[PDB]
Amino acid sequence: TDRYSFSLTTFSPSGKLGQIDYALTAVKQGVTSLGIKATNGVVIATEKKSSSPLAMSETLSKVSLLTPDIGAVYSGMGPDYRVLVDKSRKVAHTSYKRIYGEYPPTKLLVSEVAKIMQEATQSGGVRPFGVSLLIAGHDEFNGFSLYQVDPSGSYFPWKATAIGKGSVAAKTFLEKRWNDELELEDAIHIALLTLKESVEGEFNGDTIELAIIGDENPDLLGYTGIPTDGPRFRKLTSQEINDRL
Amino acid sequence: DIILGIRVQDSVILASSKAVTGISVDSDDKTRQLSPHTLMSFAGEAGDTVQFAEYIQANIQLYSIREDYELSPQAVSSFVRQELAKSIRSRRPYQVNVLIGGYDKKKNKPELYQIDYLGTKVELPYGAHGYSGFYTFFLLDHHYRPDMTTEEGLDLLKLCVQELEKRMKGVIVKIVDKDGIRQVDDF
Amino acid sequence: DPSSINGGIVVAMTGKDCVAIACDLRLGSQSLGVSNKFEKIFHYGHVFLGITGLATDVTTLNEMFRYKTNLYKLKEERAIEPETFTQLVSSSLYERRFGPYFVGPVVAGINSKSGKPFIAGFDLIGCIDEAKDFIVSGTASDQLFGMCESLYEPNLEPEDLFETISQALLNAADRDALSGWGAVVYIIKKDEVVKRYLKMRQD
Amino acid sequence: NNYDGDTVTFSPTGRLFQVEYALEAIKQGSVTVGLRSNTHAVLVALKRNADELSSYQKKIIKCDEHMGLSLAGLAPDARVLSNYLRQQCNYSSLVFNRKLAVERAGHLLCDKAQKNTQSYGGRPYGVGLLIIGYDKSGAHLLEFQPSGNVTELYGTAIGARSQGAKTYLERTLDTFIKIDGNPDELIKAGVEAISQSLRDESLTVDNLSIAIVGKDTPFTIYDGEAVAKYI
Amino acid sequence: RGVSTFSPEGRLFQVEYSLEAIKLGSTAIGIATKEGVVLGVEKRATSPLLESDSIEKIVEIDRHIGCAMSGLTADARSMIEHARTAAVTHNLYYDEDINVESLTQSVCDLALRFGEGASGERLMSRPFGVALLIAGHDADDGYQLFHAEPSGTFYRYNAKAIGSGSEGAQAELLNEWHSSLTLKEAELLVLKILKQVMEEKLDENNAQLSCITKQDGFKIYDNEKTAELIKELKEKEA
Amino acid sequence: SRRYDSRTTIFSPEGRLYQVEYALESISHAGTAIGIMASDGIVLAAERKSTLLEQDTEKLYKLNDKIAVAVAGLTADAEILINTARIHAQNYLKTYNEDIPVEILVRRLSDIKQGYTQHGGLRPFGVSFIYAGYDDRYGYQLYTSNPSGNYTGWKAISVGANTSAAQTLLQMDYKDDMKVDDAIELALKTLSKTTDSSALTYDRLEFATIRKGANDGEVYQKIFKPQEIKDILVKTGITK
Amino acid sequence: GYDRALSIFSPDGHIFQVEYALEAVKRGTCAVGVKGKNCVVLGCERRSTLKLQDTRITPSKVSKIDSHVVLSFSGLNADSRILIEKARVEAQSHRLTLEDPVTVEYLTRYVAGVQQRYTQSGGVRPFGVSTLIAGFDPRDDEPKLYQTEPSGIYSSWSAQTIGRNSKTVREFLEKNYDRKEPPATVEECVKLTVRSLLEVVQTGAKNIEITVVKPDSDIVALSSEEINQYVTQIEQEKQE
Amino acid sequence: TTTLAFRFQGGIIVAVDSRATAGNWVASQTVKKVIEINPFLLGTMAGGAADCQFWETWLGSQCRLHELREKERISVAAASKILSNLVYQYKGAGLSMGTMICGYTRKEGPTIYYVDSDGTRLKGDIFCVGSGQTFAYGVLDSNYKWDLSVEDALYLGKRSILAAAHRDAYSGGSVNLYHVTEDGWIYHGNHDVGELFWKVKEEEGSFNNVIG
Amino acid sequence: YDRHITIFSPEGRLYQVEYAFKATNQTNINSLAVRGKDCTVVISQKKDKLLDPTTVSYIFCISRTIGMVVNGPIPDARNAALRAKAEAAEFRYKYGYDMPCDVLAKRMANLSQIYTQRAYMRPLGVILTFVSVDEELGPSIYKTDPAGYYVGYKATATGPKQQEITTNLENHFKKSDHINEWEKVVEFAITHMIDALGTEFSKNDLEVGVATKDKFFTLSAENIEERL
Repeated sequence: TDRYSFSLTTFSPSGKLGQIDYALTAVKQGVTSLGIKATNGVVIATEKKSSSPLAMSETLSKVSLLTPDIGAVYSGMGPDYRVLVDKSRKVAHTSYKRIYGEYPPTKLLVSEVAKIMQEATQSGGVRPFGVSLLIAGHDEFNGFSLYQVDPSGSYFPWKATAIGKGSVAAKTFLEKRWNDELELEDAIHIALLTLKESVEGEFNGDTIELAIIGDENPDLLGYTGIPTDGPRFRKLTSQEINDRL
Repeated sequence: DIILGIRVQDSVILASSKAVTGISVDSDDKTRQLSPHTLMSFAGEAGDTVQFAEYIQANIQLYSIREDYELSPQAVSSFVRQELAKSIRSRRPYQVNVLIGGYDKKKNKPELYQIDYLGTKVELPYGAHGYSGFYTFFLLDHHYRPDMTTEEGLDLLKLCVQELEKRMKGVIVKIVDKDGIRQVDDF
Repeated sequence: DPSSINGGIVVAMTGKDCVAIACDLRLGSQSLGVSNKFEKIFHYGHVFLGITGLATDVTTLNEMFRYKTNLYKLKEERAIEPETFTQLVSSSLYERRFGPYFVGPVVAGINSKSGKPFIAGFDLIGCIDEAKDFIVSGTASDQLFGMCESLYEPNLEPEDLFETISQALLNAADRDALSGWGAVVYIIKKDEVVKRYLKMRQD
Repeated sequence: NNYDGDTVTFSPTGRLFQVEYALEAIKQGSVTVGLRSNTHAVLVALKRNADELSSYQKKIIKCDEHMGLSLAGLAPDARVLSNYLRQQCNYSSLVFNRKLAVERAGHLLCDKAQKNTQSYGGRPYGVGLLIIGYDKSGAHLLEFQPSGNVTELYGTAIGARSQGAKTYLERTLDTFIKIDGNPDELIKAGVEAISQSLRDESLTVDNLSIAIVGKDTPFTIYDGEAVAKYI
Repeated sequence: RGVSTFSPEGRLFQVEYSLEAIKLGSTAIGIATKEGVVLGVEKRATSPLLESDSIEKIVEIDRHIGCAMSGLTADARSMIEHARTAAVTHNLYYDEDINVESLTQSVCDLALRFGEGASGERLMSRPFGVALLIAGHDADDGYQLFHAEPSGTFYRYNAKAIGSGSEGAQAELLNEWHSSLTLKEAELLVLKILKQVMEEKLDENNAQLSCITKQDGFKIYDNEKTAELIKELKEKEA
Repeated sequence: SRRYDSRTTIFSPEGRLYQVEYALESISHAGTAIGIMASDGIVLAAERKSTLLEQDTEKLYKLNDKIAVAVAGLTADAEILINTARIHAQNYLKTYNEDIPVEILVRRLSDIKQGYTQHGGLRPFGVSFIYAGYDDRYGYQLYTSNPSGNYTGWKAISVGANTSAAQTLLQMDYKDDMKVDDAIELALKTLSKTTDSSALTYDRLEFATIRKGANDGEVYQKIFKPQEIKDILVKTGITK
Repeated sequence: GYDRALSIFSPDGHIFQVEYALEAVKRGTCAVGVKGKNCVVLGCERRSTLKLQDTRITPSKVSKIDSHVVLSFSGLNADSRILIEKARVEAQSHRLTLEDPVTVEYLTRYVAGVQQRYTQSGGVRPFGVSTLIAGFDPRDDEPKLYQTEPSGIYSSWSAQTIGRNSKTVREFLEKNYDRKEPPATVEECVKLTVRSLLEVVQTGAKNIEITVVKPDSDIVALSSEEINQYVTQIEQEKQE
Repeated sequence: TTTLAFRFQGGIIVAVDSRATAGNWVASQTVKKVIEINPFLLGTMAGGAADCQFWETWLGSQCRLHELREKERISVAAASKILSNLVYQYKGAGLSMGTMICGYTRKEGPTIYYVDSDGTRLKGDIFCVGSGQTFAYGVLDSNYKWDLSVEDALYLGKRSILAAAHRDAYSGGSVNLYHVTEDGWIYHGNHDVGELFWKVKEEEGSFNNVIG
Repeated sequence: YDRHITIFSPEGRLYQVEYAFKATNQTNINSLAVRGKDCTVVISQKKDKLLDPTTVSYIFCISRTIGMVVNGPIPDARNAALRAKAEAAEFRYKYGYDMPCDVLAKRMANLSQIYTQRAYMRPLGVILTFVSVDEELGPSIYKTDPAGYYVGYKATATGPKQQEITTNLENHFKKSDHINEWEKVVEFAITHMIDALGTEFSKNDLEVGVATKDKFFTLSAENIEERL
């Protein structure tokens, strides 16, 4: 039945892949999300919009733990991001941890996600993913890292960046406030200030999602006994966000 | 099955028994010229040996045509070892043992390799397959010198062949050197 | 038994801030010595691996692990550490749970970041044995156990560790018909590796 | 017309145009007539040739000792369907020691034809068939169209200008119904019926083919001099 | 519109287009007598540097069966391979020569394989663009000549012409064939009609002849014999 | 689904492949890459397309210990092909116990590219590669490969936005007896002259060299850090 | 998988993809082959590309399929490489199975069969290549030349050109090549090939390649100096 | 079973017996142990009769197809290669086949290839296969020459088969003779072993231990 | 065009998904789901003398604890119901405990997203409301749409006249989450629907599905009349 064995993404006479550009437009119509890299952590932030006032917005999370030390956020189409997160977790387990016994570094996992996203722009009968991803992580041999992945599978490392509707203004603001000496608290404060500009509705702990890649958290590790056994990734509760506001 | 090889300072000498196993009257040659400077001799189960040798020869000739270049004896030996190691795990493994003689033109030196049906490759100054070693190794250990010339290697091989004939007819003797591969007719 | 066809033995011991790995050199078919220059020890960066068993399986595993370590270095932009290479060896062996390689691999190294010597051994299906003192493998494993449980001391300088491991290897190999036609020892520090060939009775 | 590209497209009125084009292919074929009584069944076929130096195209195919058919339209499609019918009859005989009923073979042809008009990548067959047989229920004649429709009739005709033969058969129904035990009379009735569809040609020993099956008669084909006495 | 589309008149587009392609090929003529069957083709050399001995429009299917082709002659090689395999396999399975009609039916079944096969795939993406004249002899039907087309339909002919000049050659064949023709008369008639339909002057290099007899089997004449036949035709005509 | 098929692998009435030409036009809008081969080494220099964010940790890649590539076009397709090339080099090493010659790997990649052009219904790879390698057959080798599947060997080559101007500049001021430092200077001068920007700063460049020595054995591959690029720019005379 | 019918019939009975592949062959560089009394000469034209091209590592457009058989082409280079690889594999397989090297006609027929299969199979496009295959049959002293086309037709020919302005070269060959007395020595055949090539290639003698095939597997590619000597002799004899 | 074939200046001589046994009971004495592959090639039978018959008939089909494709007579080496490759594809399945393929071509001359079900393929001059091969081979070695005339060669083959049939219980019945030349193989008849024994004993004076 | 299959428009939209959303309103029936802190209640607005009324229903029992209500055409509704039943049974077999409502909703939403991304698959023009009383989360309402989007709700309404019901629910919640009362919650939902739409819903004009701690069931017409 399925006869779509041919690519739906082709080169235009001008040399432009139209479907990838349209996916980028869909991303640019999405809500703002940001990432800021500090000397001792990384902050990833996004706005939480509710489709209906009767919907429990807590049941939907735009920031997802990929590995205990790697998390992600998106701008664009939600379901595509959900499926991509599931695939990324599975690839992290089946490609690295089951071979070496350790979770992969941030860069290699980003490369796997980029491979998955690229395959959707050349395989037959498939629409490219309409999302852009910000991935924040920490690994032993490279420290803290932040990456951006596009619908075409291109990824870049960023000291700080933003994606979504208010991308240009947030990028200018973050450029004006970078000094190569920030700490995690300073980065969180800068992220909150930058988000306050791009949010039109109420700006509180129920409309913002924040996550951090910081230090190991022995409290979020439900067992004791192994000295070498930490989940650096941590999601801030709404109460903590309200306190910081 | 007599398969023997001696590597001397400038060349490699291979000797293979000119006998088969019935009733017929012929002068079997158990060697294949893999390349102008690489020769292979084989022994083992009938049928498998010729098929494996021809397969290897065809692949090496194809590579030589494709690249317009001659593989070194080391690369040829590694390829043959890989083929045998793959075969030992297959449904119908090859029961073939091989000696590979060559003259590396880049390093300008003779090389001798011994591989068995399992896939065990060893580089040796002299080697044998079958029962030739059990009756030849005393003489090879006593008389071998790495700096022997072609004539001295031929004399040592003649003594080894006579020792083999004592406890049994004839052998085919091949020489690989800088000028390529030749067959000895005065032996 | 394929594991007892070619013969051979490998030992590994830990020093103060050093490690040592030694192997025999014999390669024989059943009882005829074929080669006295068959080394069972290889290295991929600063991690060392010694394999006993079928010679074909030894060569095949060496080539496969060289392949995997080269690809790991290309992707990670850094050399692999002994602790991760141990997991890689275990997974590679368990991927052949039913058609297993008949091998006796032993891993020895020094962690670049920590400086702590590391040592481990494996069975043919990838079960990991971590030891703080020593690891043995080969046809003379019982003789090696007897030598090591008596000669080993918890902290030795590399000069003393060399003598200890060499004597253990030689005296265990002289009681094994299928082992011993030469012997090699590796002494491994943070910034230097020394290889020594021992003199032996041959027969 | 944008709805005639393939067989999986309905028209706004609900028509399958590829099927109608296959029917048109049938309507341009040579006329064939089928007839039956309570004891025998007969096929009469008018052949056609490319030119004088050419032979005439065969139109009657034997399926089994008790069953056969005549074709009008695309001959290779008739060959495909005839091979399928032969296989089915052989299967019935081999597995059940049983002679396949004519109605069941019509059902099988209907099912095989239906699958070619609903899926992409395949065209409907381009031939109509008249099938005669004798089984435990007596003599049977069936008409098959490539839309999948199969009908059981006393007599019929298909092909170009078959309407005159059909009218003749409809007028003389009660006559040929009761021609029992006299195969020659039934064959002559069929020949007279097929004579109604001729305009600028006459029946000869080169362009006329006849087939008959019956209570004691296996499916037999007459052509050439064997039909000279029926002209 | 796929490759299996019916026209509103009830025909398949690709088959008709392949027939149009066949109409562009060089001319081949077959004549059947009671002393054997004669096949003849014209060798349409594009350039004077083209060695005409390399043009092979007449091939042997079996000792008693030969063939000639017209149209896209590259497509004919697969069908020739199929026919040779069918004949040899029949000889293996039954220890007898295959009938000419059975071989022709097998070739037509193969030609059908751009759609559903005669026994129930799509091994080809398009129909063949070449038509075949199959000549043969068998103990059941004597000497036979068949014309096979990419539509899966074959006919038997006393004489047939295919290629670019098929219409005029066939018109000549209608007025010149009779059941008492001898083999030499058939050869001369084939040469005469070829000379009539060809734009170039007939000689031993622009055309070739072949014959099938029960005794000697299929054979292709050498250039010397054809040259002698052409000289005989010229002398007899003038 | 026949309507939605674009038929990416068909000829034009002029005998051209539309998708290959369009991919070449797409590549002609990417950052410039230049390869120069001297008598004792190879220089690869690529121009980034930039902000004030993370740079030390996109255009230069390593295949094995002796072969490196410069990429012009889509980065993810290039990564796919680079992973395949790395696997191929490791397979050759495993089979023959020798390092793979550069030409064999280049030809394998070119065949992979050509396959997408001939069969299947998928778009071609919009990537051009500049290969720099060393082998015992010919020594130092420089190659280029395009989406058409054709590969060529060059003494000096450029691929990208300003190939015409860069090639015209490189045709002069190139000699067969140049050294590695002269090649570095020539590559930097060509990049500066062809750049459509105010200045040629260190944060918009990638540099790599393949030579002999430098705390290594026979052949050493050096991928320049941003500080090394800045020092080289100061030394040559750009001072930007 | 992808199995669309790319090559189909047009209402006038033409297959457009094959014709467009022929146009692609027309766009390719010009190749020529001539038969001698006891040798076959294959000449090729090098494209007037940049002067930074490295002649050592670029393909030479004339590939030895076997020690006694060579093939040149005109059209797309990568498709030609695919055909060359298939021909080499088939030659080795035949030598294995029948204990004899292939004849020239057998290899030509195999290549033409591959091309025809691509013209008739679904989901692929036809090769945009035409080929010239030259050699000597084993133990035979008869020169053999053959030409193959994208449709799958092959023929022998005594002298033939393909690619670009092949009509002018073919007219020159028809005027100058005598069937009764073909050139006797190798030198005369090489001179005829070079003079035929000079009718379209006026960009100098650097862009001309000559290969000589002689029985008992004697295949020699002439150096640029010898071709320059031939060209200078022809130019000197042109006027006086 | 006894089969033999040898080459000489006149071509090839092939001589076989005709007895088949199923234990102690003689199933047949009229077995044809020479396969007529084609009018230019002959193949002997040993081991499994069905395998030899089936695969040598298949070999004849393959040689015919080769001659159709290449327009030349196939080489004996090529036909033996085809058969050996085919049987090697089946190695381990349980085929039993030891055969001699005999032919005469312009390029090769007279040629004999022994092909076994184990993949063996040997070019040879004299072959003797079967349970009675020892006696026949002794006769052939004692009396073989290259310059033997056709009559002498045929008589030598018959005498070797007779010597084998006298001593070997599972050998005998009758002797089938064949001569292979350039233009094809010529059948020289079937000779009953019982009458041949008495005729040879009278003419030569041999078998003095047998009372006649 | 881009408006026939699921590919991006130049504005980044997917027209087939929007058209499936339009198709979800082919039946002029509204449904309402509320929570009661110990149960979940869903009510639908089923609207010919020849039909058998007992066979007309848009409320399905996916498992022992999970109930579903569909807005859209009944064929796609039954497709989704069969798929959900199979998924729940497979989950229980593979993992040894009952499938929760939110995980089933996520799985169905993933299938819908697959439809929106693959060309040969068309989206199902339905909106799915799953209700249960989860053993870890209490009363639960979750909803999925043709775009692959799913969320949990305190209460929800679906249909053409859903704005009025949503506004009434929001006003009730602002007055004040959940309903603090299963029969009382059913009567509350009936009264809410009556006030939002109008008229007097007879026993034949509605169908009620109730999910309690260990069960999900559907009330008969007699029970609905008893509520009235």
